[PDB]
Amino acid sequence: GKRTFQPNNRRRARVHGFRLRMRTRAGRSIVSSRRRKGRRTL
Amino acid sequence: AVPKRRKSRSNTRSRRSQWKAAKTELVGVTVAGHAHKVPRRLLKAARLGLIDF
Amino acid sequence: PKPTKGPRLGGSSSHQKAILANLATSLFEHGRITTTEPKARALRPYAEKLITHAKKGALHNRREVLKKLRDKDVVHTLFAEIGPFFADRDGGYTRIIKIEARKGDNAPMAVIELVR
Amino acid sequence: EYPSAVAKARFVRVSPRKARRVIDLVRGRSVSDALDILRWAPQAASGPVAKVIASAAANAQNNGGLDPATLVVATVYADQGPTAKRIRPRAQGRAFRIRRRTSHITVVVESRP
RNA sequence: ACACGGGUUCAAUAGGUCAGACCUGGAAGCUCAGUAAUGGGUGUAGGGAACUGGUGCUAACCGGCCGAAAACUU
RNA sequence: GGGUGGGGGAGUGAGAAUGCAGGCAUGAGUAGCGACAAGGCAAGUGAGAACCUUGCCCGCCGAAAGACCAAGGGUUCCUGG
RNA sequence: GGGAUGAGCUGUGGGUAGGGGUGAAAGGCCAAUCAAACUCCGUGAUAGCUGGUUCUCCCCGAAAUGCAUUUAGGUGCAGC
RNA sequence: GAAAAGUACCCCGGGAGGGGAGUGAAAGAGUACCUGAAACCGUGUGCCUACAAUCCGUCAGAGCCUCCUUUUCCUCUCCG
Repeated sequence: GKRTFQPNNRRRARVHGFRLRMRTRAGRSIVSSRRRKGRRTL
Repeated sequence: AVPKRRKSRSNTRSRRSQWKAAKTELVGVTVAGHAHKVPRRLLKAARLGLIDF
Repeated sequence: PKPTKGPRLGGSSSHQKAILANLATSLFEHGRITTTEPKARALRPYAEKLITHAKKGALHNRREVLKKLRDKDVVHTLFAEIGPFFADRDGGYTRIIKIEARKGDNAPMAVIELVR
Repeated sequence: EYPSAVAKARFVRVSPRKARRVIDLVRGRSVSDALDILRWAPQAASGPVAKVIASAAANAQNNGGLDPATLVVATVYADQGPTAKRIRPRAQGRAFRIRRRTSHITVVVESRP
């Protein structure tokens, strides 16, 4: 019962991976914002 | 329970100053060679050579 | 020996017992133990009594001591050399000398050794 | 009148008030007896100070050409040194600050026949 | 804690030893009865904490520090 | 890098907004120092050791305080310093 | 202390996403917060209420009263 | 600091750090370094304080201590 977060990188990639960002029009606009700010992306 | 106010500089220094170490020593301490001084409590050990500086 | 007022050494009295037995073992096997002063004080009458039984010398004395010291080699030494050697003395077989303190706990250290 | 010699140590990893507690024992005392006191100080924090006083003896005797047997601690300082800080976690996410205080110790010795 | 009380080798305050008081209740070994479990003798035993009284056997250190040197009237 | 004087122009005068950033204080050398398994001794290393090392005792879990995989961590392993 | 072969517990991989989801329903749970989650944008939002507004000198010097108010803890005209 | 000229060497010290020499116009320019404020800690020192209650001051105000002019005077006086 007492937990908070149980990491799993495969799941993180399939859910938060930029590949999934590419899947949508909305996700692409997110990425392009990150490029201008100058950050390393997911 | 908390300090409602700062203790004045005077009283804080009085309490701080009531925090000291004791002074104990002995002279005339004869050991092999130089008469190194020790405390009375460890004098017997000094006579037996059970100290090191 | 006499009970001790206040806290027992280390943990409970069982631990105190084990401590006194092992220190006594070391003492008989070396002749000079450097430890804490309280433990040396507690250690005196215990070893003093054990030596008294060695001085007398007997089977039931061996049983009595073996109730306390599981190691036998020190008993051989005790009932072969030490006891008989201290036969010409009526009590007071140990000596305690004050030792310089330990940097880390300011322990009033002391060394306990046999008179000879 | 009193051609003193000076020795000091910087960036010592010892708390100021603890140093003060030690050095209050040696004001106006002779060098050899003061060092004996510090050797037998139960505070177990007099070491560095004794080292500093030793440096006073070395400078006073060799650089100045004075007799160690006559040296007296004219004055001693427990100056507040550069304090650093490191954070410590406590309950309920409280982020407290534990400090690492240092000091600078200055010793002045002089011949007082 | 500190303080207080007594003593500090012309000494018995502490520890030990020995002998007692007191508590426990009959040690091991040996021997005897019994196939055994166990019971008797050696033995009011053996062991032992404070208490009592002797015994200078070890430790109280062949030693340090602080502590008066006084203005006149009546 | 600034004074005297006539003029122009202001992010212009801090004593408080349970204000903000930095630094330093009182509380205070107080509390706390992290399971009710337990350490001890000798020798040695060392300027220095109750906490490291080597020996010997003691004590503790032992369907877990043992030994292996995944996930995860991503050099934390070893040697030397 | 209760259940502990059952409406069971658990890991792995997957889906449901905001005036919407889920719910053996309590209006709790949805990244420590839920009678409508989080970040950003419009945003320098708003507030008849609170709180703060930095140096000085010289002269002069109020009211807490009326009228009206989706108004009486505000504002407007008048009075000073 | 214009320049690294980065305190060789020697002495304490386990080292760090420091000192004496020395460079530099300067070390009051030592990597923790232009000027180095305040709060703050600390050493030394003149004065007050252990029979006394008041936002912790002001005004009266004794007697000590630092400094200083005139002056009897020290005439040692062409010195102070």
